[PDB]
Amino acid sequence: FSWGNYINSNSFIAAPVTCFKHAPMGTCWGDISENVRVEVPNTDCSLPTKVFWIAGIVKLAGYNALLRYEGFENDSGLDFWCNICGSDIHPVGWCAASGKPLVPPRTIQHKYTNWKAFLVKRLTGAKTLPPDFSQKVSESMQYPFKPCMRVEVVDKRHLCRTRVAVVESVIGGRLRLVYEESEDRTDDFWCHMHSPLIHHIGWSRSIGHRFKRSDGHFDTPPHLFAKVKEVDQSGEWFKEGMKLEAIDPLNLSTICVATIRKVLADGFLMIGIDGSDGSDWFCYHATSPSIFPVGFCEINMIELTPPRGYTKLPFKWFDYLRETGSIAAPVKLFNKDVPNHGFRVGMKLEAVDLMEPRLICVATVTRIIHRLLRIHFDGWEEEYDQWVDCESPDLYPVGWCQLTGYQLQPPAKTLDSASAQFAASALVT
Ligand code: NA
Repeated sequence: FSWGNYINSNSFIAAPVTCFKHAPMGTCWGDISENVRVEVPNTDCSLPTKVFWIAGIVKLAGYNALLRYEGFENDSGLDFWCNICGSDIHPVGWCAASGKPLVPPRTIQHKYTNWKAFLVKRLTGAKTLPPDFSQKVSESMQYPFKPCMRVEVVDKRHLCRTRVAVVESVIGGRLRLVYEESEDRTDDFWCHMHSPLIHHIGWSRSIGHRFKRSDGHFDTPPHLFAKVKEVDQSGEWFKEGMKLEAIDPLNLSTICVATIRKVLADGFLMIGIDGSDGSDWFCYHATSPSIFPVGFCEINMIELTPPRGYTKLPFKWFDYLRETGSIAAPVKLFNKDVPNHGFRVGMKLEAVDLMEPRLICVATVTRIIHRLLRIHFDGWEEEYDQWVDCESPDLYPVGWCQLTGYQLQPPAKTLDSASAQFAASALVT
């Protein structure tokens, strides 16, 4: 499987890197656009040694760039895909700086006679990578989470409690965790290091969350954990028994009828899916975009999943509130920003399968409802589509798996004339 070929064959569009709050280089992507010029190996050569040429970005698909050698003009016949963050991608001037040769592609070697004048007139006023781009890329893939670090995380077999887990490995900022005293040896849980699921040692005791009573393993420094958003300070709050709609943490395809079962400290809530010990309950922060007011699904034309075993169907909230003698959580408690992240229906990305989070897959955004993206797994049925927040750390740009070395599941300031002249000095015909 090749993202470039899939995108070129189908005329697909990819979500830009800047759409992704948590993506490597998200906040250094201003320099990257169509017509940026780079120095890259010239594969259109039969020379003993590796040589380079200039190429321009024809198309960007996340981290992946479709490049055209300079001097091909409109001739797309040798257009090639690369990861723009790859180590063979250099700013213009890198050859002259490094004593490497710029050699015309063989295909166009007689198309121009004065190669130095050609390069000067093409490179003068061009956009290239910043000189530290390479270093920003290397820094974007140093993660402060390390093997042997301990965290608190939900027990996937008993959502109502946490237990301690250890980092086994870190790939692209994703943690492979094993539970301490696990039922098996290894590989129990995958999440992003900025997942809201993981907490400092002491978190559960501190907020009132149930926990399983408890090499070289050490407590993750508390400062490494994602900040929790502050709640509305008015003095009106969630109460036990209030009704709402929530994403089922065991079925990310469904939004369900739900109940506030316990108010914890620091804005955390134990929530139950109605009709399904207290063993079932799962913790959402009050600022979670995975919870919604009564009537959210109906107003936004989303299927609501009714309580397991409830027989007055199709489900009507007015009747269920009266039958159960309960009230809706006030709509004001769920007000939040909808960032302008620039996702559009049809855009391609790499998505975590949240029902099997080890898998990162070829995926499409197929619906947008404020913050909420409907994520489709290309080649699978729509029934397996998942509800995912637009700022989720489980969504990646096209090319993220290639950048970080994670396995991808396939579908089922311009240069001045002195800079141009400097760059062109590396020319060997
Ligand atoms: Na395992």
